[PDB]
Amino acid sequence: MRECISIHVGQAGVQIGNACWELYCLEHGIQPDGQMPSDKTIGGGDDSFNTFFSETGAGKHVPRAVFVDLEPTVIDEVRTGTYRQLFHPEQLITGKEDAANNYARGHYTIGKEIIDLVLDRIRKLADQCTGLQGFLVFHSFGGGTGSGFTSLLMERLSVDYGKKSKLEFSIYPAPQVSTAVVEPYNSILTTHTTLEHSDCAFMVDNEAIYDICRRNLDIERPTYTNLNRLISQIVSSITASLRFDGALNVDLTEFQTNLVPYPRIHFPLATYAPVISAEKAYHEQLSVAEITNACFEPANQMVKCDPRHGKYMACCLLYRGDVVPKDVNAAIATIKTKRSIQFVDWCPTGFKVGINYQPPTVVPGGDLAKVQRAVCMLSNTTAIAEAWARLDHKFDLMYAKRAFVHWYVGEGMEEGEFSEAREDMAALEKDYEEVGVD
Amino acid sequence: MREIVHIQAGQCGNQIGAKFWEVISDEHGIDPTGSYHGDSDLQLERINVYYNEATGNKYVPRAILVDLEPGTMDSVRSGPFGQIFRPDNFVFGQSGAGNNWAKGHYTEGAELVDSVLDVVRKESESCDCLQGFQLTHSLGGGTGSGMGTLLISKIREEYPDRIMNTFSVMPSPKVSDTVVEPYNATLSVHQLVENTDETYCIDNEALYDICFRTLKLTTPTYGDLNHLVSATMSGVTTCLRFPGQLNADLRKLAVNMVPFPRLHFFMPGFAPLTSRQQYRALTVPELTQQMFDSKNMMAACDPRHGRYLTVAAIFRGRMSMKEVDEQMLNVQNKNSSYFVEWIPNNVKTAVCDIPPRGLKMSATFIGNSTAIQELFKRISEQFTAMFRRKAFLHWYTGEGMDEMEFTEAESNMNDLVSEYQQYQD
Amino acid sequence: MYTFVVRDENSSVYAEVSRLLLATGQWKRLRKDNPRFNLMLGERNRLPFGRLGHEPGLVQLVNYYRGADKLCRKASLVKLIKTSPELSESCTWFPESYVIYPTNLTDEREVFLAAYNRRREGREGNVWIAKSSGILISSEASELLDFIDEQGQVHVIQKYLEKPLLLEPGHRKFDIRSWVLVDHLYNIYLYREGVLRTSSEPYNSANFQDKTCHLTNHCIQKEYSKNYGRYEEGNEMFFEEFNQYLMDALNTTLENSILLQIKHIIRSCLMCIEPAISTKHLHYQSFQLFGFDFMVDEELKVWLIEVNGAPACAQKLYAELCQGIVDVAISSVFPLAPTSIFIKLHHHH
Amino acid sequence: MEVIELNKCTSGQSFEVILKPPSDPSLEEIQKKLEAAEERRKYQEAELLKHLAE
Ligand SMILES: Nc1nc2c(ncn2[C@@H]2O[C@H](COP(=O)(O)OP(=O)(O)OP(=O)(O)O)[C@@H](O)[C@H]2O)c(=O)[nH]1
Ligand SMILES: Nc1ncnc2c1ncn2[C@@H]1O[C@H](COP(=O)(O)OP(=O)(O)CP(=O)(O)O)[C@@H](O)[C@H]1O
Ligand SMILES: Nc1nc2c(ncn2[C@@H]2O[C@H](COP(=O)(O)OP(=O)(O)O)[C@@H](O)[C@H]2O)c(=O)[nH]1
Ligand SMILES: [Ca+2]
Ligand SMILES: [Ca+2]
Ligand SMILES: [Ca+2]
Ligand SMILES: [Mg+2]
Ligand SMILES: [Mg+2]
Ligand SMILES: [Mg+2]
Repeated sequence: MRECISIHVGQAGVQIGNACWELYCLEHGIQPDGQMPSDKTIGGGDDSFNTFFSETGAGKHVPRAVFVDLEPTVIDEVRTGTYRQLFHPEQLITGKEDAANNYARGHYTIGKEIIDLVLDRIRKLADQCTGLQGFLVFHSFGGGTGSGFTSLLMERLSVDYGKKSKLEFSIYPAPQVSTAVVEPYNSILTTHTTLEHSDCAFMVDNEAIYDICRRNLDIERPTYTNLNRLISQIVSSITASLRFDGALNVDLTEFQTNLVPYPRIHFPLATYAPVISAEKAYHEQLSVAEITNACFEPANQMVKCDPRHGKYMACCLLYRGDVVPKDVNAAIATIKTKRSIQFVDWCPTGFKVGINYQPPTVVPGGDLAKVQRAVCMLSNTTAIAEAWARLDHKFDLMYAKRAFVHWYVGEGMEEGEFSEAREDMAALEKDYEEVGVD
Repeated sequence: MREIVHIQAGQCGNQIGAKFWEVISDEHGIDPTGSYHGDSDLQLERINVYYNEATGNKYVPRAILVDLEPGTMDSVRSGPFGQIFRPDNFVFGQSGAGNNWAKGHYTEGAELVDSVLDVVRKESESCDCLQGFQLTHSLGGGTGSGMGTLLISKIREEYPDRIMNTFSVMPSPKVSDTVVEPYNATLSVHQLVENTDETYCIDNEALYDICFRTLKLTTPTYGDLNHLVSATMSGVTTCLRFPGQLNADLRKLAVNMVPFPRLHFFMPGFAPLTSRQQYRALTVPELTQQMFDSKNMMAACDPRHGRYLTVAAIFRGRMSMKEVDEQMLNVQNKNSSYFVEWIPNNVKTAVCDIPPRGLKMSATFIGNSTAIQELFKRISEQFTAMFRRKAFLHWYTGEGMDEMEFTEAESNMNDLVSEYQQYQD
Repeated sequence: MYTFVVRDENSSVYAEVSRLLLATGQWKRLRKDNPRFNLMLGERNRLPFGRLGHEPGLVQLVNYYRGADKLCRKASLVKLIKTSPELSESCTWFPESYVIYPTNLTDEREVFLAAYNRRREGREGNVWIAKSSGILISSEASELLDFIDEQGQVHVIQKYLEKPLLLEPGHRKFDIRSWVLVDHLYNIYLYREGVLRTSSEPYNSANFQDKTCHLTNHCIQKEYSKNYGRYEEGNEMFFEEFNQYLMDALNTTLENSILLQIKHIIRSCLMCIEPAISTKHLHYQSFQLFGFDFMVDEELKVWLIEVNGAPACAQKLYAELCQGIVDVAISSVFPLAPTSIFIKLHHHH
Repeated sequence: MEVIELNKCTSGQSFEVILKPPSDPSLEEIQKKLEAAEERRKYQEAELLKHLAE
């Protein structure tokens, strides 16, 4: 058994972290007070769920997590919320004033003054691990903390934990749920300085999550609670292999081995189905073929883009519920004959399939309906580069006029860091085009 | 705990500030004696932003009242909510400022400024995490204009990394007290350009035309004008005083509204504005149409003559948040020629469930438009009409100023006008 | 009020569509770089499809199908026909074609020479034509290949219809242009009006060097031909005249002898790529006007020559067709406050 | 259409299907960047104070 430490940075990371650990507890039978009746080994054990939970002598199962925010109001919800008893105070770190949506403020001005404290709290979790695999880092692209402090933390984690993997869950900025105009700057600043330190990053576009909540869940104006409960289902599906007995994606290294043949191109596209409204009278349960076929529909991708016009480098299918290998292959064959699935020539045309018999857990009173089977497809498509292009374009529009640049320079960042970060993205877009286009 | 320190200076500044605390004290359920008596926990969630909590559950505004003569602040102390203000926070002299920027900035104001900063420092030392300052004042007088900008200069010196916001009443010859108002306004604008993060430009002629043409007030008074400013100040500060999915923070608003450090002068607006046909309900489309109508804006600048760098809108009341997004996107998608295309998604909207007193719903408008250059053009033209004949300068040279300081303020504001012009093309 | 942007100033077609849109008073044009648009009249090459459908509260529509180049590219078309089981390699309405890469750069050089040697030995007509995206007609394989090696781009060699249908009087070659509109719902609409781009020179089978009677392009006939505009104005015959000719001479109608095959070919090509380019479940919507070029042999068999993804229109049909584009392609998605001019080719989606 | 590496357990199973075969900055350096930016902040604030002193 090898432990995984989760790090939640900024409001987006913390609130999403809130929804995941809430879901993890329901999935492992852990109550809000940390007790786990099914766990027969009191105060210890090397079970699969122990990769994410430690145990005290009193039988409490404590998440291996750290929450970091430069302002306390978001993490205060955790301290007095339903699961206030799960974590102890050392795990919840809050500053006095935030980065004001300013990458430079979170990375330099404020980050420099709190980074050593954060590493000390993480080092304490590390000291409880007999064989740490690495870290899962949750954060937004747009926030000043989520962007600026995260990139600083990632640099130090590479120094303090060289041989450890680091995966990301990153919230890509969407104007429908943002009052921030400088998020393109922050997104590209944090992507440039984090690129060499993240082994694999799962981007979620708020625009995509937003429209799934309106389309599938019939929510007219979704909230962060709606969005986060849906995001935590996708996250749970991705991390399930680390928390349950299995043989696919058993450790963080396997994510890179199976999804990232080229280091810089480490942003797999996530697709999830089915998302059914709980308020529905009663839905017809979808088959393996139907939910697998849904994995190639743009309407349920975590990032809106067209995989038909890119190339695949890898592809994992993560099933949960009543699914047998026979039916999966029957659906794959039916989909190869209907879909435009183009793999790069230097990669095998295949699918790694994982099946967990336990169907997805749904939060009581939540928006999602209980389904008999669900799948999450992780595919490394060059088509996800559309999101880099959209974002790089918005960057160029503002930077051509130096709009808002003074806010970053005023915090000690040099203007040359902008173009330096932008030129790296231009090279990232070039790498995708060399792999996908002919 | 993101506390704000409020300062009001001079006649206009204290009378507008007084009404401001009157309005928001009502919204938060604070009575004239500082005792809470509302019925919603929302009223107290962000109450410490503007109020200090004394013994016995007494809430005292975090406000500092400043003037160079006693008359106006005696009125406040005797006004409706006069007792609510901390007695120590009344700082005033006896000489007056004679509507003279030099007296407020260099001579009379200079003798009093240190003791004002002592109260400011005292209020800051009791803030868990000071967010920044806000100042209410006019630019056409002597105390609010000359000493007000003097206070801003010394506050930025002692708190260089805190946010400084002003509500600045711009003089107009139609609603004028003295002929030297263009002199005092030109001198102040340069201070504000250097030392404020946000300045809400309130033009007295716009306030007047609204009371006369729209509210159908036959003979408007300063009181009537100040009612518009109170309501507008309450609207723009709704972000900070009540909770909502948006995490409004003084520095965050500034970061997303000010693309260039000198272009931080905003056009505020309010809707509805109804004469006394006042009970009619206002649909979201109407609320949105009016909020973007120039007649609802208080800088007396035609936005169709310029382009919006950024726009912030606050909707108050129980309404269809979905329908809000539709109408806002409709306003942008029907007139996108008035928004710069090099700042993507530069129109942001915030909603608040608690409506103002006596209204089912309202909308407050905050525009950073290049059309504001028209306001600085008017002042510059009035300045030069007198300065070319050196008219009325002796009032200022008598207080130690030289003509060169006028020529430099003149050039400073013509540069500001030029800066707005390059971003309008 | 609907909004659109023009990013292809050279398009005669959508220059008129934009003219009509503004004439309605309900459409407003924006700068070519303004993102808040309903309709994009996009550029030909490198159209940024990835930036479409990401504007909150804007239904966005574009006049090009991402991925339709597979059908409108010489080499791509051949690969599509030979590799797609819908069309198969035995496709009977497309001339035997091969993809040939110049030797200075898969490649079907050896496959072509095999079929070539088969025709040479069997006394059969062995005349091929070489073209790309500069044409050479020859009956010797040595000239066709050497001609492509002297260039630096991909080429295609296909059987030259040595037995074309010749209009009389004149004994002259020709081709048929069919405009087809595909809307956001992937309905296939065939404009009722076609045009024959005829050669004003008598077809000469013993001299492929003078390519004036072999190439029916409107620019070649108007520049290198000496009988331009003799039999019909601008070497452009319309369906009314051509139909009357097929009856006087061949005792048959244009619908029966030719139009059935044309509609069948249009359907086959467009239904083939529908799964790859359909925008049915896409965050934005597409439509596109296509220019199909057909050849007719003396047996009244129709052959597909190529498909143009940015075609121009005959001067006499601009108003009617451009108005039809606004009715079925733009107003269907953005309605305004007949007897259709198209022929809906029903099919199974 | 081949299935390989079939692994089964009580809580699920996993396999692989093949449809077709193929054809950092040191700790010292990070402190320099942080201290360099803090120094540029100190210089910009000193010029502001110097300006205010004039
Ligand atoms: N999906 C999702 N997105 C969020 C959530 N909270 C914030 N965001 C997104 O994150 C971006 C804003 O960044 P934040 O994470 O709130 O800022 P921060 O990391 O706390 O950094 P600061 O500037 O210091 O506040 C916007 O694009 C929001 O839409 C959340 O709970 N769920
Ligand atoms: N296989 C073939 N057999 C007989 N004629 C052919 C032929 N291929 C091309 N042609 C002749 O060439 C002309 C069309 O050439 P092609 O369409 O390949 O070039 P092009 O694409 O530049 C013209 P456009 O795109 O404007 O229709 C026709 O008039 C036809 O007579
Ligand atoms: N809106 C408004 N404007 C005022 C008020 N009092 C004065 N003014 C304007 O402010 C300017 C005079 O400044 P004033 O505040 O009286 O001078 P001060 O006391 O020395 O700061 C003139 O342009 C007046 O029109 C007021 O109560 N409301
Ligand atoms: Ca145990
Ligand atoms: Ca590393
Ligand atoms: Ca004195
Ligand atoms: Mg935050
Ligand atoms: Mg006065
Ligand atoms: Mg062509």
